[PDB]
Amino acid sequence: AHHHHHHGSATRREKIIELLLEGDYSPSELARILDMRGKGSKKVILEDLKVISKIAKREGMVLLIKPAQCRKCGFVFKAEINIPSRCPKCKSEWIEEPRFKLERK
Repeated sequence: AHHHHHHGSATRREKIIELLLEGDYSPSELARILDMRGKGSKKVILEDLKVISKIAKREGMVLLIKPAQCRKCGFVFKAEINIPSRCPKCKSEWIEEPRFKLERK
């Protein structure tokens, strides 16, 4: 009545490029749709984006990243990959996370 399925490192990356073509999801949201286990979803998915960005430009596809911002002062920061723990200009730890999308041309 019940069937067991095996999860690998090569298919799990193929699944990231499968949901992100129909909609837009944040690094923590790309952890909710799967198994979380313990801690380590933000830095693991962001290093997975560095491996996808090199293959995605070779397949003739463009990835659009939305600019990260400070929600307390209104100050707008340039679109980034790896995340800062503190702001270089102000002092606020209230930064909004960038959005990753795949577009076919």
